[PDB]
Amino acid sequence: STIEEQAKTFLDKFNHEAEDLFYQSSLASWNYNTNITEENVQNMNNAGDKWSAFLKEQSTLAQMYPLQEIQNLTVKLQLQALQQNGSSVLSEDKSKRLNTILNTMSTIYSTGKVCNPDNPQECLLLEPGLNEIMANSLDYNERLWAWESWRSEVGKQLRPLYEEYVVLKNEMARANHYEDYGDYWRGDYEVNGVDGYDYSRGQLIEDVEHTFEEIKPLYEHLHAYVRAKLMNAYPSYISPIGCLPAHLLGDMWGRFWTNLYSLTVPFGQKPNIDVTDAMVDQAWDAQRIFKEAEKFFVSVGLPNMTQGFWENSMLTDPGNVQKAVCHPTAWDLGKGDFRILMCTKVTMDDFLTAHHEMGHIQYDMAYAAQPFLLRNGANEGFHEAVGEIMSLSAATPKHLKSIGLLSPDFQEDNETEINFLLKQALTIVGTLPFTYMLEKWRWMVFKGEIPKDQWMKKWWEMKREIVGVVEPVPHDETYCDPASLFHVSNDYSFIRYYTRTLYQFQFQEALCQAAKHEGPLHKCDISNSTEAGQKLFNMLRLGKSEPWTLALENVVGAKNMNVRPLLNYFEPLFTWLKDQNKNSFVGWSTDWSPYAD
Amino acid sequence: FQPTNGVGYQPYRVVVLSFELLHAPATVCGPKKSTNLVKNKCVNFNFNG
Repeated sequence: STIEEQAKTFLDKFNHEAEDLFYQSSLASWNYNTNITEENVQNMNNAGDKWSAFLKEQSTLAQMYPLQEIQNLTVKLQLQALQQNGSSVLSEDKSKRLNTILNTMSTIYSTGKVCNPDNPQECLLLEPGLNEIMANSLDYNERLWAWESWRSEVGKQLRPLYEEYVVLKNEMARANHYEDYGDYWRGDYEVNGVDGYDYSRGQLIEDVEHTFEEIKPLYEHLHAYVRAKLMNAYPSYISPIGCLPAHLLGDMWGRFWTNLYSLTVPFGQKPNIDVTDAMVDQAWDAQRIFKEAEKFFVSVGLPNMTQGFWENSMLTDPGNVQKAVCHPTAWDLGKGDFRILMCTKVTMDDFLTAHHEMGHIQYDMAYAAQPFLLRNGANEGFHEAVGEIMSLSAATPKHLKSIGLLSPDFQEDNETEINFLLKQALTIVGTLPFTYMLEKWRWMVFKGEIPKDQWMKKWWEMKREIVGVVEPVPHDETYCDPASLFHVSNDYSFIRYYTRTLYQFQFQEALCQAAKHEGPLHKCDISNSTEAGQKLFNMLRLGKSEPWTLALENVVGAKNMNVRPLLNYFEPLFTWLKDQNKNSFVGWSTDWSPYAD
Repeated sequence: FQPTNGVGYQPYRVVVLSFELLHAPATVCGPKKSTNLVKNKCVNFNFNG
C-alpha cells in the first residue's frame, strides 16, 4: 500500500534477480580468470553488459522511490546504495568522455613503457621492469633514469587527461550533490540517521589528519633512521638535513620502503623468521596450508569451511595449457559460492596471503545471510583489515611453533624483534604519509584548491613536507606524477589503505585484549581463542548492514579511527628508533633537493 | 541448479510425511514382527491381539 512497502517489494525482487545474475557474472569471471580464452572474454563481456544493464534499470526504477518517507534504515540504505546514479547524472556525452578518459589513463598507466637512450628499441614497462629496477637495483643513475622517464612519458600524456577526468568527476559530484568528487568518495564513509554513530565526509579528513599528526613523531624518527642508513649507503646523494630522493625509496612513488630494508636493516646478522624451509621439509603444499588455515580458524571459533570451496576453488597453478592470473583473490560469487583464486607455492609469503584470502572469504560468508545489497563490507577498509589481521596472526612465531614449522629451539631476542618491527614499519607506515599526502592532494584537486599551474609545484611541496621526500629532478606542470600511480590513473580512492591499516591495528589490539595475550603487541597470537573469534564474528556477520562506526565501536570500543593500537604495536620500535636517531637528524628539509647543489 | 552450485543451492529432494489418525480405522502400521512360533512349552503368546 504505502510507498515504503512497494519499495520493499521492489528491493526483494531486485535482490532475487541480482543473486542469479551476479552468480552468472561471477562464474563467468572465475572461468575467465582460471582460463583466459577468447570465449571467456566473450562471455565475460556478455555477463558484464547484462549485469550493468540490470543494475542501471533497477537504479532508475528505485530513484523514483522517495527516501525521506522510508523509516526502515535497511530499506533506505539499500535504496540509496541502489539509487546512486553516479557519473550517469551528467549527460550521455559527458559521461562517455569521462569513461573514455578513464580508459585512456588506465591504458597509459598500464602500457607506460620507457626506453633507455642507449637503445631506443630496448624499452621496459612499469611492471616488472621499472618496479624491479627501483626495488632491487641500487644504482642511483638507473633508478633516477627510470623514475624521470616514467614521469615524463606517462605524466606529460596523463596531465591533460587527468585534469579533464578530474573536472568531469567534479561536475558529476556537483550534479550528485557533492562539493567535489573528493566529497563524492568521502561519502562512502558517510553515516547518517543513526544517533551517536553518524559520520560526516569532512570527519574523514579530520580523522585522517589527526591520526597522521599522531604518527608524525614516529614517522619522523623512522625517516631519520632510514635517511641515516641511506647516507651509510649513498653519502653523496642524500643530505642528512634534506629530504629523501623520490627514486631512492624502493619504488617509484616512494610508497613502500621495505625494499630499502636490506639497506636499513637494524641487525643484518640476525636471521629472519621464515619457516619456508620447514614447509619444504614437512612437504607442505597449497592444500596443506589451506587445511592449516582452516584448522586455525576453527580454533579461533569460526565455522569449518565448505567443501564446495575445495571442489571449485583453485589452489595451485592450473598447469600451462590454460593461463590464469595467479594473483591472490577471494571470490564471493554468491548463491553459496565461495572460492579462492591463487597459485599457492611453498613459502611464507604465500602462506600469509592465503590466510589473508581465506579470512576475506570468512568475512564474506559471515554476512552472507544479509540481503544482496548488504553482502559487502561496511567500508573499503574493513575487509582488507580483516585479511591483514589474519595474515599477522598467522605470522606470529607462537603459531609457527605450535604447528611445528618453527622449531621450539628457535630463540626470540630483542634484535630479531627490532628487525621484525622495522620491516613491519617499512611495509605499513612507510606509505601512510604518502597515502595521506596523495589523498589530501587529490581532495584539493577535486575541490579545485590547487590550480593547474602549481599542481606539480604543489605536490612536491607536500612530498617534501608531509613525507619528507624530495623529487630527484624538478618536474613542471606537464608532469602528472600523482597519476603515475595506479589509483590516480584509474580513479580509485587511495585513503582506503590508511583506513584499512588503522582498522586492522584497532582490530588486532581488540583481539589481543579479548584473547588476553601477554607480552608485546607484535608477539600477540589469537590461536586457541574462541572468545575473540566469536566477538569478531558478531560484527563480521553484520557486514554493511550496520554503520561501520557501530561495528568499530563493537570491536575496540571507539566510534572513530585512531592510531593508538599502532603506537602500542611500534612502541618498542619507536623507542629503538629514538635511541638510534640521537646522532642522526630527525625530520627533513624541504628546500634541499638532489638537483640543487 | 548447476553441479558447480553452492552447498546450500544444490537441489534437495524432500518428503514430508503427515501421519493423520482421524476417525477412520487404523490402516498403516509397523511390520509387527511375527516371532518364531514355539510350541509344547509354556510361553506367553499374542495372535493378532
